Amino acid sequence: IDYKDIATLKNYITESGKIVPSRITGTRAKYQRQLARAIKRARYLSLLPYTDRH
Amino acid sequence: RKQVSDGVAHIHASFNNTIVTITDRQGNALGWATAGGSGFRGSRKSTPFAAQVAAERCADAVKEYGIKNLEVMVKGPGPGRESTIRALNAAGFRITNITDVTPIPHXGCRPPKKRRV
Amino acid sequence: PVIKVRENEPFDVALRRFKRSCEKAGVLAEVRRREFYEKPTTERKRAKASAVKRHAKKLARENARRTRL
Amino acid sequence: SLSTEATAKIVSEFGRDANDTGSTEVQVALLTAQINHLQGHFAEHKKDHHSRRGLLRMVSQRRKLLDYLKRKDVARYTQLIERLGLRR
RNA sequence: AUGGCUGUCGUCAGCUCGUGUUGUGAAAUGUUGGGUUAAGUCCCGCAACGAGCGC
RNA sequence: GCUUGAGUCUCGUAGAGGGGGGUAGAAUUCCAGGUGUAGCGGUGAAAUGCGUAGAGAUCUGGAGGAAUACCGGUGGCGAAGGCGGCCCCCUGGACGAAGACUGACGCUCAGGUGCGAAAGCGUGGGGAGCAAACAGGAUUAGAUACCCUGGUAGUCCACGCCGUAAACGAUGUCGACUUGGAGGUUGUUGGCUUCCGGAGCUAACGCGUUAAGUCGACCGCCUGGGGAGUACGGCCGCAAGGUUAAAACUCAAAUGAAUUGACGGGGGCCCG
Ligand SMILES: CN[C@H]1C[C@@H](N)[C@H](O)[C@@H](O[C@@H]2O[C@H](CO)[C@H](O)[C@@H]3O[C@]4(O[C@H]23)O[C@H]([C@@H](N)CO)[C@H](O)[C@H](O)[C@H]4O)[C@@H]1O
Ligand SMILES: CN[C@H]1C[C@@H](N)[C@H](O)[C@@H](O[C@@H]2O[C@H](CO)[C@H](O)[C@@H]3O[C@]4(O[C@H]23)O[C@H]([C@@H](N)CO)[C@H](O)[C@H](O)[C@H]4O)[C@@H]1O
Ligand SMILES: [K+]
Ligand SMILES: [K+]
Ligand SMILES: [K+]
Ligand SMILES: [K+]
Ligand SMILES: [K+]
Ligand SMILES: [K+]
Ligand SMILES: [K+]
Ligand SMILES: [K+]
Ligand SMILES: [Mg+2]
Ligand SMILES: [Mg+2]
Ligand SMILES: [Mg+2]
Ligand SMILES: [Mg+2]
Ligand SMILES: [Mg+2]
Ligand SMILES: [Mg+2]
Ligand SMILES: [Mg+2]
Ligand SMILES: [Mg+2]
Ligand SMILES: [Mg+2]
Ligand SMILES: [Mg+2]
Ligand SMILES: [Mg+2]
Ligand SMILES: [Mg+2]
Ligand SMILES: [Mg+2]
Ligand SMILES: [Mg+2]
Ligand SMILES: [Mg+2]
Ligand SMILES: [Mg+2]
Ligand SMILES: [Mg+2]
Ligand SMILES: [Mg+2]
Repeated sequence: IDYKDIATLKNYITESGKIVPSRITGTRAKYQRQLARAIKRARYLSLLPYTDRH
Repeated sequence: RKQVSDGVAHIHASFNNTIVTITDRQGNALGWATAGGSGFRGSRKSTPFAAQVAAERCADAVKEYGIKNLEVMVKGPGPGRESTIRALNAAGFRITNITDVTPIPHXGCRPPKKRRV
Repeated sequence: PVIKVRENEPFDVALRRFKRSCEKAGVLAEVRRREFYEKPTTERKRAKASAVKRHAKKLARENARRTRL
Repeated sequence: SLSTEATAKIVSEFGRDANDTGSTEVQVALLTAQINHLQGHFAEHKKDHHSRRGLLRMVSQRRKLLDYLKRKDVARYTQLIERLGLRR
């Protein structure tokens, strides 16, 4: 998925910043796990927010 | 005295009680009111209507200042969530902003045990 | 939930929009679940209960189509 | 686990060929190499019980292959335990 | 010990049986179900089909 | 001897598998203030408690511990116990593909050995939150409880000990065989997994190719309810206790599943 690919990863987070379920987006299980890792790495590097507050 | 044109209504809406504090944008309190100290105790205190009055009284606390427009910060699961905001809108404030700032641990600390009744 | 009220936006719209965004983020659900400690045994028990009923909804719902009353 | 090159050295030395990966010599030699390598790991990581179960399987497998080779070919057995420096 | 007579649940909508079928069996089904009625009232569906006492 | 069981090698795959070291964000608490003023907190209702010595609320900064929202799934991994933020280091197993290789090297396993939730124990640390004990407030005929306000062991870490749980699928391990249907997950037709169901089996409930069916190998265990998993002895343990394990005596039952009622401070739907 690439943690650096911010435009992609923003398709898979809500307005609050929370990771969107696979049930909602129709993502395959294998890619949901890879997506989850990418977002969490991006959140660490401060390329994405954890929360809409901060 | 110092006419603040823009402030923030902080609504602490717990299950038991509602606290409205108006601040400036930097978060220094101007005036507050609560459901508990507005002639409502117990069953009455934890209503939308008791939070309704607390909103009204907090407006008429901060009238020394001329707050044109209130940003609003809502915190907690109580029945003074919405009734406070409507009441402030019908005290002649321009609500520019509504925000939920209810704190959510990202796990955090172990909560108290479940009540058996 | 962090509404920014728009230019010439009416109040009820913004308020109902705050209501919808609050129900969306699942805030009041999360405050309620985090109010008291649920043991892992209890959590797994209710998670299995939700799984069982959901699947068991279908087996009865999808035997309702081809059944006359 | 034992690397491609480390593996391939042992297969060459104890085998009849580099394709003779199957022989009891090669199997026992490869087990001995990993058992000895892991003694470094379990010195540092004493509470790595899950990995240690894997080591004890290697030890057990080596014992079984040596007992087979003893009763099959006692000559080859003696050479093997001498080369690898094993008691039995 | 009883007959007869009477109260009560309550004029509440119940209570049963034959035959068939299901179950090793106690039993079940019918009498449940969808609608409807003051009503086990009626229609419709239905391994039940009929019947009696009630209504 | 042989290659079909079992294993080795080669390439790839998924994974909260394990051990070690870092680190991130959210939140709670505390401390320091800035603003501010009479309440806060709590319950069925209260009260104890906190608060004009300025609480609660709100803003800023700091400290510290513990746990990782969302992702998240009858999803995955592990022998079982169990394992969930992110990053690195060390490390175990599983699965698949297509060959090559060894040549029955196998299965099971009394005794033995190892691992083994939570609580508990020892020594040294740590201590936010939670909380046995304890204290106070209520409730009550009483209330050594449930409820409330607090709160110490403990929960966390290192090392050692303990060795037990409804440690459960209440279902030993290995292998073979025997109609189907709908899914999940993971490879290139295989592996793992969820639900339903056929024959068959079952006292019934149910189980049903992941068998509780049809067979074979080996182990463990049972022999009425109590007495009793107790006593005594042995072994183990720092202790708590664990483990092995009787007898007298006593009763004609105890028990499983299912059936019809009745009943529920169970649910639904109705009437007077
Ligand atoms: C996977 N890496 C782990 C490696 C261990 N050596 C750590 O002790 C562990 O860390 C601990 O995790 C637990 C959760 O299982 C708590 O979270 C502890 O609190 C922590 O981590 C502590 O303490 C740390 C400090 N001790 C500094 O390292 C940091 O403050 C962390 O942010 C904080 O979560 C790490 O996670
Ligand atoms: C005879 N050697 C094999 C023995 C098997 N028991 C291993 O599982 C296998 O290991 C695997 O190898 C493949 C290639 O054929 C990949 O490399 C896998 O990725 C690995 O090995 C995995 O996964 C490991 C993890 N399973 C943890 O040990 C570690 O991450 C290793 O660094 C990593 O190479 C070895 O190769
Ligand atoms: K039966
Ligand atoms: K009959
Ligand atoms: K951590
Ligand atoms: K591996
Ligand atoms: K043996
Ligand atoms: K404490
Ligand atoms: K056995
Ligand atoms: K007896
Ligand atoms: Mg409470
Ligand atoms: Mg018959
Ligand atoms: Mg009847
Ligand atoms: Mg009639
Ligand atoms: Mg009928
Ligand atoms: Mg690993
Ligand atoms: Mg413990
Ligand atoms: Mg201790
Ligand atoms: Mg407490
Ligand atoms: Mg308490
Ligand atoms: Mg450690
Ligand atoms: Mg036991
Ligand atoms: Mg368990
Ligand atoms: Mg279980
Ligand atoms: Mg058992
Ligand atoms: Mg079945
Ligand atoms: Mg004993
Ligand atoms: Mg003893």
